[PDB]
Amino acid sequence: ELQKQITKIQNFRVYYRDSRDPVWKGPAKLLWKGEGAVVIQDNSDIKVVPRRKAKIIRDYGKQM
Amino acid sequence: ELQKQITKIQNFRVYYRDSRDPVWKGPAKLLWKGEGAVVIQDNSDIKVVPRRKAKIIRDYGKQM
Amino acid sequence: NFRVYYRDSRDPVWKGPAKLLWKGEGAVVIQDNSDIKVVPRRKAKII
Amino acid sequence: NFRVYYRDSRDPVWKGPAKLLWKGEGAVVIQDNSDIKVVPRRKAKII
Amino acid sequence: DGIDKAQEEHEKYHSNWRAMASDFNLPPVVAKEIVASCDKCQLKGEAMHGQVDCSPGIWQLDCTHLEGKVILVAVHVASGYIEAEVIPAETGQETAYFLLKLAGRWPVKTVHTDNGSNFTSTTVKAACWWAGIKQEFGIPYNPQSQGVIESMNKELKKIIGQVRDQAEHLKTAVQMAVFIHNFKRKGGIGGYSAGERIVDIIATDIQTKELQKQITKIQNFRVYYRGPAKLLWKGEGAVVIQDNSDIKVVPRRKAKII
Amino acid sequence: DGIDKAQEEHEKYHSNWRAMASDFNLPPVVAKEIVASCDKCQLKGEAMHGQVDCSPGIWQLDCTHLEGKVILVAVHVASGYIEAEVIPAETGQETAYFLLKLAGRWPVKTVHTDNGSNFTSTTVKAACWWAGIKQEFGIPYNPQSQGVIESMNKELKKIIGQVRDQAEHLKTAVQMAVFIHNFKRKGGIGGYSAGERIVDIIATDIQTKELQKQITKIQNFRVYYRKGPAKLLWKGEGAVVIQDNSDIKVVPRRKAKII
Amino acid sequence: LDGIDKAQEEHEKYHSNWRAMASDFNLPPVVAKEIVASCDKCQSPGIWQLDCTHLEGKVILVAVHVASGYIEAEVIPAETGQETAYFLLKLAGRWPVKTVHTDNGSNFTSTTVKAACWWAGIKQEFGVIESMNKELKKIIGQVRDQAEHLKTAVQMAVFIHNFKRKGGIGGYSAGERIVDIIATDIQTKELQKQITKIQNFRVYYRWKGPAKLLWKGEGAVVIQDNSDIKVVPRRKAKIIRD
Amino acid sequence: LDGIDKAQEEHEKYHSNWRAMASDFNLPPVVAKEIVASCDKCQSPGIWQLDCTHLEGKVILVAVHVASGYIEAEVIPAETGQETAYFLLKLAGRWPVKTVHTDNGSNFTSTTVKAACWWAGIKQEFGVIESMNKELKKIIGQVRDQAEHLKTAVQMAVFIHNFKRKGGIGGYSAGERIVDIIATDIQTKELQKQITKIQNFRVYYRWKGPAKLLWKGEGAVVIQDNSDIKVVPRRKAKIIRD
DNA sequence: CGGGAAAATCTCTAGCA
DNA sequence: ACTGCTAGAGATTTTCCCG
DNA sequence: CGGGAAAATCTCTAGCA
DNA sequence: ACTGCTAGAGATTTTCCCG
Ligand SMILES: C[C@@H]1CCO[C@H]2Cn3cc(C(=O)NCc4ccc(F)cc4F)c(=O)c(O)c3C(=O)N12
Ligand SMILES: C[C@@H]1CCO[C@H]2Cn3cc(C(=O)NCc4ccc(F)cc4F)c(=O)c(O)c3C(=O)N12
Ligand SMILES: [Mg+2]
Ligand SMILES: [Mg+2]
Ligand SMILES: [Mg+2]
Ligand SMILES: [Mg+2]
Ligand SMILES: [Zn+2]
Ligand SMILES: [Zn+2]
Repeated sequence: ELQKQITKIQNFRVYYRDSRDPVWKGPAKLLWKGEGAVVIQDNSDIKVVPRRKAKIIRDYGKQM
Repeated sequence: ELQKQITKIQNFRVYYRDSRDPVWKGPAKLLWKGEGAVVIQDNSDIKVVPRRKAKIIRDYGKQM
Repeated sequence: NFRVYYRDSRDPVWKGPAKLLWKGEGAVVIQDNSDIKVVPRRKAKII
Repeated sequence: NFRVYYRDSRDPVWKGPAKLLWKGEGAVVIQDNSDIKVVPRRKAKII
Repeated sequence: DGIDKAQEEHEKYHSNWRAMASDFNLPPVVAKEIVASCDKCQLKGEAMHGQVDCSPGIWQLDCTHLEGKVILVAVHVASGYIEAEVIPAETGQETAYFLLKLAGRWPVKTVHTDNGSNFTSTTVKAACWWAGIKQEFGIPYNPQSQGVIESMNKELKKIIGQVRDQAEHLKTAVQMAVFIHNFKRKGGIGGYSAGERIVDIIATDIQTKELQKQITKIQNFRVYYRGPAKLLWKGEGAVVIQDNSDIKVVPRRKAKII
Repeated sequence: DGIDKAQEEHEKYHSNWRAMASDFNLPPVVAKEIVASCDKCQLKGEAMHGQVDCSPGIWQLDCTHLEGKVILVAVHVASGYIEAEVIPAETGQETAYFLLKLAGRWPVKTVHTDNGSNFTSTTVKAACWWAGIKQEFGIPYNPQSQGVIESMNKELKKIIGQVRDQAEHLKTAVQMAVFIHNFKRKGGIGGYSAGERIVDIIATDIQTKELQKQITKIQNFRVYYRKGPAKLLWKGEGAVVIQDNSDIKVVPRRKAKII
Repeated sequence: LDGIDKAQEEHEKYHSNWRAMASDFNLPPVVAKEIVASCDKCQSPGIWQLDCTHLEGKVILVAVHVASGYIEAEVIPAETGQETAYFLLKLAGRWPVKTVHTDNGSNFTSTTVKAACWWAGIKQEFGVIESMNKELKKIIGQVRDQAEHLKTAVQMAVFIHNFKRKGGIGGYSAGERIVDIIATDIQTKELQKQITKIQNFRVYYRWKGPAKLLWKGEGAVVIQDNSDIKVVPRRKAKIIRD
Repeated sequence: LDGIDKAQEEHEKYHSNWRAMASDFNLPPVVAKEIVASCDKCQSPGIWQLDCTHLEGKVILVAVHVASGYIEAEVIPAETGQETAYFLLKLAGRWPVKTVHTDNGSNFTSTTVKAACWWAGIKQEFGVIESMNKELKKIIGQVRDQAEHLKTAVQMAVFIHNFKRKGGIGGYSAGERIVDIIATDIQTKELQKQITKIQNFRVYYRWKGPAKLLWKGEGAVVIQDNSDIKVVPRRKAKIIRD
């Protein structure tokens, strides 16, 4: 039930940024998408990124 | 003879740069001044800097 | 409070001081002469 | 030789190809249609 | 002792704290305190750059002018996908029509534009209202707020120069440039072209929303850390807790689930 | 195989190497080879910044315009020391006069100015010739070549705005601003003000010149590296500096014999 | 890896497509694709249809995405080749159009439209269309009262149809369906590109003759050898360009 | 360090100034300065003199740096307070002027020049001037045929006098002399600043009462106690503010 | 385990009214 | 209460393919 | 040996026609 | 064959002064 859906939602790549850093960071794996805050894990670093600073994709060049 | 003159020529601070680095580097101690090339020692690294990329000063604030 | 000195728009001369109503990331809302303005933080200094 | 494509001055459209007569640090001296010009390396691409 | 002399020096020369301290042997804190009291010495703002919004549903609109013709351009911030069209006159009606065409083809939730007259026209306001779009305006004469669309105004323009000899009219060249940019230039975050990137962005948004909805529907846990809060994710010893519109990451310690 | 199809694709669309490679499965080397053959695709230049000359004898001159009045400014690149003056009409004669005043007060060995008409005036050429100055001109419409002086303009202008209310004439306020910049603003490489920095630069130049002259007169050594009788310049601390055929090279004590 | 024999058994008993097998069995897409292709027994998204509907004496060029019912309508002054060519250019720029279906009208056959299709890389060929067009007409009639002109009404109708008319298996509007279809097409294209990139490699396992290399992972390599799909440790497999 | 006793011996036998002792004995400048100050028995660059010389009915305002003979001359249209004030402002901006010696002319005493001196931080006051001015006049006459005006000839003469007339102990032109003098003044000012900022600290050694602190190094600290200079390790030295 | 050359990443700049 | 960014050009660093 | 707060260094940006 | 730079504003890191 929840297992495969969780795996799929965590299969999405996320690119994020911080208030001062102007360059988009690597593709952190998605963990949760909120209304305005998305929780991600960038190499075992569980962070909360504002939705406006997050690009969530499902990169197919990597999925294939 | 040569001892004091060498000692007091090596007392001049030099600020330098390289072809791509746009920031002036720390005060490398002067070692020799040429027509267009000045030889310096920036923490035991003996380098040759073009004269046009070199600012040789006697830092009186540091000298006192 | 705070003192904010700002350049509003296409106006090289700076203005102020003004009160700081609200501070954000990249822009600040100030009150200069009871006039509420929005200024990018690149065009403001807060003391 | 080399191919150099350059923007000479206040001229947004780029020109070339031209021959590279001399290359320096920050500027390059080129020959476009036998006309010798000097262009900063920010306004030139060499292939 | 030296404070009075330094004040009388600054009142005339407007010296920086460094010079005041060096000359009058003042502490740097006091020198900066004196300098910060001079209204004519505040001529620089904090050096930084904000970050424009990159939500999926945000489009940035702007007019550019090429060969005496107005080209209205919109860009998908989250993906760089651009639509463009030549409009005969920079008026409100044409902008509203362009925006309504855009809204009916892509899911536009909000538009961030400069303070141009056409973008402020009441016709455009009504068009946004009907289509359920939110209008956003950058700070006046602050083009950096539109840094995305403005950037495209260059990139698009650049492409127009490459393919302007393949078309008689400027509208045809503009459409060719839009096509090349959307489906013939690759790069960006995903190594995609702009069209592929926008397709991926929107599909990912819909998929993630639906999966999250189903997971919330089936999964439900109440957590006490350190009140009864909602659980969002747990793994590798960490747990995500939602409590009064607060998302917090807390370890298993001081985190219990009932 | 796909090279021809990608070539037609590019001829029509001017795609970047990335798109060509990702579409026609080309290797990036071939994609960039194709994209490098399209004269309409070379729309960008090298991303870098040169470095202006910072020799002690280099001065950078430029006209600025404030309150409808021409202010001619010169800056010592090596130290940031400025000399500015209001001139009525931006003409060759006034520029030559300003430059000749500058030369007679400081050791000006070269002037690097933009291609303005006044700086190119034959009167200025003659003034430079007589005073033994060498004229240098930046690339036309390349203000970055004059960055230093250009920067100073803004700085100078800024200071004027601070003090323009303490003087009625603009020449007065310009002099007030020059004074404040030269002897009331501290920073730079040595924590000095501009005037102190230029004093230090020039004094150090003279001192080092004389010391080197004396050492060369007294010290002389011929060095063999690996191969001729190069002239020693500095030795010790594991390295030796030798001049050979206008080549200053640093070689370790090993494979470096002195006689 | 792992569930490959299970994949073969499930495919034989159910003849499922590679997408479903890979998603369910966590396999890489390429191996699922080669598995499904092996079974002879077990063996479109970028095509639009254009039609000019005349309303109030004004031409409305309507392009329909067959796979989803996505509608793109533009009011055009005259039935000239230039206007249709411009519409096709806009459509190709905004969406990935590969083939267009037309009623062989005089304008659609014009040399201008021919050149526009040739440049944009589109191919012209001469039941969903009628339903979609009549639905668009119904919505236009519904919303005409709110529009001062006809182009505004057409755009409002297109917006309502694309993003406010939710229907289908999942109750998804036309926009959701089209984005899903184009995303699936992109996934297919990426898989095919990867297959083409990898297919030109040979692998000697354990030495055994050349074999078809399919997937390369972290410490395992999945290859095809005479209809046999085998996972070999990275060592015992030597990779070659041929 | 360790040469302080040698410093005292040399100073008493020869009565040298702190510069020479510090340079020869490698001592820090501050310790040498306090040594020379201690000797009661052993116990100016920023002053210019202005004069208006008239030639061809045109005023040439000449400022002379007494310490080196450096000349700065400007042709002024009229002997008005405004022109003299502007000349003084230019001089103060370009060079570090502290005091000006004048002949108490009508213009030199104008309220305008008074304000210019007040703002620029210069104090007015009323054997080398004559020689330097005569030399300037001789050079002007020498190079008056190369200029078609008088200001140009004045500038040419100033250049020749400042940088082409080499004379003195070391055969140094006026420019070298003035730059050396201002550099020495800067060294003195930095020394005085360090002394002022360090004199407010007290040192307890071995505990022995407060003593004057001279220098803090890397592992040693030089202090003054009852006219006796002592070098102490930092470990047995405690520094105190008041 | 050590290299080679290509690939990936990084740094930097024009220009958008 | 809002907010610089995009794409290309060399440099530099990994890193897979050869020992 | 461990911290605290100030000092020193670093990064970044406007503006120079 | 010539060449972006300067000075200020926060941020961050040492580092001397207290245990
Ligand atoms: C009358 C409207 C409404 C009020 O504002 C003006 C002025 N303006 C100015 C620029 C402009 O300065 N672009 C150059 C640029 C400079 C810096 C940067 F970061 C980005 C940039 F694009 C525009 O592009 C632009 O569209 C407008 C405009 O439309 N308006
Ligand atoms: C007619 C003369 C001779 C031919 O060139 C023109 C044009 N020009 C242009 C600028 C200028 O664009 N300054 C802004 C700026 C921009 C970028 C940068 F890096 C530095 C900068 F100063 C000048 O300052 C300037 O003096 C001149 C000038 O004098 N001329
Ligand atoms: Mg605009
Ligand atoms: Mg714009
Ligand atoms: Mg100029
Ligand atoms: Mg200029
Ligand atoms: Zn002030
Ligand atoms: Zn091309």
